[PDB]
Amino acid sequence: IVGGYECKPYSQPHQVSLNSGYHFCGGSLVNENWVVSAAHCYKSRVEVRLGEHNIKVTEGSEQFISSSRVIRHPNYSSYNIDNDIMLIKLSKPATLNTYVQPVALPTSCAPAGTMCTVSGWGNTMSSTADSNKLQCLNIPILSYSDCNNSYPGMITNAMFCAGYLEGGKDSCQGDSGGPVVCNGELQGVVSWGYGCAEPGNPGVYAKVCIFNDWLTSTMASY
Ligand SMILES: NCc1ccccc1
Ligand SMILES: [Ca+2]
Repeated sequence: IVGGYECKPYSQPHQVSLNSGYHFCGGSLVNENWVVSAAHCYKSRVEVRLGEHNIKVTEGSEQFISSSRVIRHPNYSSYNIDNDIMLIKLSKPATLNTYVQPVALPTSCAPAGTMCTVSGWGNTMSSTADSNKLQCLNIPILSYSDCNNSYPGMITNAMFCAGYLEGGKDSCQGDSGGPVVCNGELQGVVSWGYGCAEPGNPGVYAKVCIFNDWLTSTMASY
């Protein structure tokens, strides 16, 4: 996260760290057995770390659970990063408590201008911001028009832009797969962009609201 502030500890209880030796992507707990992340973060097996604030220090609130199934959206495309969403089933249910709580799936698509929170342990591009501690940032959803203007012909129905066209505040590598929460619901998954915090290049997020049927279906047949 670039240009944000350190999240208050456990203020984003749905935030998870996907670990394969080291943290490599974020994700969001949607229920006791399932985590939503970005399909480009795919690995056949991953360790989900919940209840984290500082990923390099034991705080006593962590729950480390290995995955049972990792399911990329059937139409994920590595050529253009389209339908960049994936589900991870936990091998054991997570224990919900003060440090671990799921985030609600969207009841509808958030309109342009809606203020959201994005968080993660990714590149901060700053000497003061310690990326080991969960970072937070408030970003507004941009209109499709603004999004297409920034990335002509690269925005599909499964993507939306959020952030500031003026730059300075944005998600970045390592935040990938993480949550974008607006009005208490998961509206986006950190997906891609050109650089981080560069003017004219806002972040691009997977549009969760159009995947509700795939998500709910998948979270019952598996
Ligand atoms: N600045 C958006 C972004 C997110 C994840 C990875 C690269 C870029
Ligand atoms: Ca920790």
